[PDB]
Amino acid sequence: VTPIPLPKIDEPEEYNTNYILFWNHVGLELNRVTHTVGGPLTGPPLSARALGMLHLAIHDAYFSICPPTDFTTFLSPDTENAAYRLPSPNGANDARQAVAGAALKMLSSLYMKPVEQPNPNPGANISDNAYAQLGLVLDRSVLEAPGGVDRESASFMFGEDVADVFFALLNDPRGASQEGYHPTPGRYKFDDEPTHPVVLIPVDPNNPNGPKMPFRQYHAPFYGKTTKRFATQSEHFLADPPGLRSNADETAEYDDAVRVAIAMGGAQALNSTKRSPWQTAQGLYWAYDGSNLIGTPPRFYNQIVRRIAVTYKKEEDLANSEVNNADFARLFALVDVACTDAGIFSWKEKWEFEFWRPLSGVRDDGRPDHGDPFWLTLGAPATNTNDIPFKPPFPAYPSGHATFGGAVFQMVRRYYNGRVGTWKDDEPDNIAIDMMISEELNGVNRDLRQPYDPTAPIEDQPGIVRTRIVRHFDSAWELMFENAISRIFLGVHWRFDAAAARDILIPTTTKDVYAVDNNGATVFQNVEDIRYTTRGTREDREGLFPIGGVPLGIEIADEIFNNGLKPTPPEIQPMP
Ligand SMILES: O=[P-]([O-])[O-]
Repeated sequence: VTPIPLPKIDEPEEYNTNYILFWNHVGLELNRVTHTVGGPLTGPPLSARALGMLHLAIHDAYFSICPPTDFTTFLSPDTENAAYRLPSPNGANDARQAVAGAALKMLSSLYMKPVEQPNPNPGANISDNAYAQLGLVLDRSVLEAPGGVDRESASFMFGEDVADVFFALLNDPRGASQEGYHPTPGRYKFDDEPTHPVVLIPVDPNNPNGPKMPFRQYHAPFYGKTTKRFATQSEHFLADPPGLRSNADETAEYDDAVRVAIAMGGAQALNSTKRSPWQTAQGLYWAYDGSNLIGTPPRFYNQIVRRIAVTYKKEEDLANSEVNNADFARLFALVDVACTDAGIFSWKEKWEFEFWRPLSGVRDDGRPDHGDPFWLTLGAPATNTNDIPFKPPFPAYPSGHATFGGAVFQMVRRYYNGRVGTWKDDEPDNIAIDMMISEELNGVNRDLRQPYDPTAPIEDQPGIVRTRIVRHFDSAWELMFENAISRIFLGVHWRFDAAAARDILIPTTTKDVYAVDNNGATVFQNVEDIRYTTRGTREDREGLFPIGGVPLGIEIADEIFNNGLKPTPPEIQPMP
């Protein structure tokens, strides 16, 4: 087992002298490694879930040893229901070791090879190498942990017991299963993406150079409807997308969404592409579409939140401050739980509606004055591989990115309001950051000329290097907005997958048709002016519902925070 050479992270080394940030970092390393080797917990919703689980375990371990005043542990040690009962410390008094035990046990439980009975799903089998690569990440982390790991300490053992409770309660090992799901083709209907209709996978994952079999992937079609939610207190729902159900009559909106999709999301060289070079950069910056050495969007959102956390920390000392430890333990629990539930509800809605992606909608439109049967997108970047850009293997509405960003950045806003500045709950903040680099645009990662070599550093492999782009942002509101519209620029989402067009685009005197510049490129409202307020109807449910991923994530974050981070009541979990 030759270890994957992981490239340098653009972050100050001082961050990992904090033990809360250190274990977050280990979680992110496992995220990017698992997406390089084909391990467990791949894909956006489940990778979010792993981080939520990590940070809940860290949170309750830490706050058992260091009791907070403004909130409580997520689980109570006094609960009668065994499944929800937090272990007691019984003399254990070392928070650093409690956190190490919780983090290590949780991450080992999540990423280790399952023992006996051969727990492996046919078509979703994981190689021995993949588990070994992840094991090495964990082993290396033990030696790097600031202040060390003492496995014999009572506090460490207490942390492990905390992890065991959370793992038993919240793990969903087969949550991403696709057994029995099949597309139902037709107008507006999700189906195999035409540039990647089938993939060849090894018959035996431990013989990768051996015989192959075709596979049609559908990412987690049952997860949203069946999995246990973390901290939400209701079910969340979106308006019918234009073209479907109660909004089947929104023809002007749908037709203009097609026009905008072509102009803003097409391949670089197409005569019909009106996107600017800067908008390409905005598209790629936020991608993290499961690529080698990069992982999934929750990894990027955590990288950003680490910078926010250190920028706005209350004490200078990252190593020896209980104020900083408590601050980070609480923030990352709030953020990664919100990211988890955002994954659940975005997936639930995605598979409820089964709305097609722009590539298929544009190609299969069927009307000469609207469609283009030969259109190509900029696409989800296939970074650190020789593969062509793609369409993520799940339905369009709402965008996962949009929802995750809504939840993560609204949570950051609720947490820091009063501290960094003051704003109304739904208005722009001043949580600015600088020197923020995306691994999609870092001067190191690349579009390779040949298949990725997992035994060599990325810099030693021929390819076209991604330009290094160092960013500043004014606010979490800006982060949330740009993250959402990035997907329009890639051509992987409709405008309404992000938010109501009315809330992000500039209107004209024609209803549902939005402004373009002299070249036909879409104009956006200024960040300071953006309000996610525009609602729509549902065929199956009375009332007014948000449109697209951003307001879905916002509402999830607000509900979680308003309830002080407490578990979803057992009685409202899915049962069926
Ligand atoms: O759901 P999406 O942002 O590819």
